[PDB]
Amino acid sequence: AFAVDAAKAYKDYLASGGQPITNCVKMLCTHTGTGQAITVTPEANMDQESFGGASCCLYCRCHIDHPNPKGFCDLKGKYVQIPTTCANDPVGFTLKNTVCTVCGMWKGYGCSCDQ
Amino acid sequence: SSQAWQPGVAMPNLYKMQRMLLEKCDLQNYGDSATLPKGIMMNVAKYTQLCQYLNTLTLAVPYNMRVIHFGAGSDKGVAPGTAVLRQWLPTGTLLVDSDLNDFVSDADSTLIGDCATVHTANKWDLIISDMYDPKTKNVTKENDSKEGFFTYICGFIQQKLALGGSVAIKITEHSWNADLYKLMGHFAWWTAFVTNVNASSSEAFLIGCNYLGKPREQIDGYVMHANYIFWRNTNPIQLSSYSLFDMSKFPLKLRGTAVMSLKEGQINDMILSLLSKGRLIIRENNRVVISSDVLVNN
Ligand SMILES: Nc1ncnc2c1ncn2[C@@H]1O[C@H](CSCc2ccc(-c3ccccc3)c(C(=O)O)c2)[C@@H](O)[C@H]1O
Ligand SMILES: [Zn+2]
Ligand SMILES: [Zn+2]
Repeated sequence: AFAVDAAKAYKDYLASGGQPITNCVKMLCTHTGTGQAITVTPEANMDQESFGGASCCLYCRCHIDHPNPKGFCDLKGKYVQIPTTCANDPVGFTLKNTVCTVCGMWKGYGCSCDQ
Repeated sequence: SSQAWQPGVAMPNLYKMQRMLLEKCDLQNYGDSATLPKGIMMNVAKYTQLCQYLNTLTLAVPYNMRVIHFGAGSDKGVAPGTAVLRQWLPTGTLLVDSDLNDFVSDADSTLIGDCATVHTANKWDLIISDMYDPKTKNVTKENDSKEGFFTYICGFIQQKLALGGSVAIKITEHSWNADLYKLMGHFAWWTAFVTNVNASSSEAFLIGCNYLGKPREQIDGYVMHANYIFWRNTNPIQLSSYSLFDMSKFPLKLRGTAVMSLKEGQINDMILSLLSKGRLIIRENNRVVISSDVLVNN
């Protein structure tokens, strides 16, 4: 029943006061984009940075298996938008947050489906 | 220097026509740095400006475009250049990248290993190479044409580049190859392009635009590299990141360029003219299959 839990290990290293994963690939873009979370091209709005997806995926970056049956990555080959105030830790952000399945924004960071 | 608002500077045609002898490269602005936008890597800025310049050429952009990117890994195990290529190329473009060292990538498929172990069944529409051997910068021995990965690259162009396809191959003062220059004469047009962000470096991208498969002009590769160094030595390029701030027209324009399969005997002067204008790709359109040769030992 043993499985490595890297998500939990990273969250705990962050809480311990560890330096977040660096060298996430930040893109140049207009910053007039839709602001959605994970897109086929950079979509950062005025409050977001856009990064190359693979460089922000914990499983990609650590060379470990993706936690799902067929091991698919939903960041690789896409761009992930990160609020500018959290862009110092894109990996942590994507791991600790969730995408609204209806509007495509980050829940709590642009998703307005609950007001 | 209205050049500072361009993505970079291309080698003027009058310098291509010279017959200079090879001198040491000595750049006036050597050691200056452009100031990059906050938190932007050199490799992202550099590939952005490369793509911005390529937007001004007659690149063939077919449906289901095929792009292969050599030398794509970084020292930190990611692929910034590939990420700019994915951003630039039309959605759905098949992008394959490769490097000697392990890295994680946004490309559709990645091969790890020396490029000489890379084989593909299909032909490609655009070949990008950032490969560079840092051992090559030995200032105390003569600067002769280098082989290594350049031998692979010339063969790869000749065998696996679609007619009408294009290339961009990084060179420097000491990392260069006479046959690659001579191959530039097999395209409808060619240049050496220096990005404004890295203009303090002798690096350039040798760009071949619209491959024709036959010599259109004869080019002496030893002379042409000497011409390139002469141009660089006498034409200081002001470092600049200006173009990085306007990305509104960055994406490569979807041209829907026609793909045809043709045998060597039916490529007339009329087809050659279509190729030369970026309006025709000649290759099959089967499945894209790639592999890496693995040597087995104890
Ligand atoms: N035969 C081959 N087959 C497959 N892959 C190959 C092959 N040969 C090379 N490579 C791969 O080329 C990729 C890019 S060259 C790495 C590089 C070079 C120079 C500088 C540099 C030097 C001086 C001043 C400023 C920058 C830097 C850097 O910015 O630190 C990085 C690497 O990842 C290499 O593994
Ligand atoms: Zn991943
Ligand atoms: Zn929502």
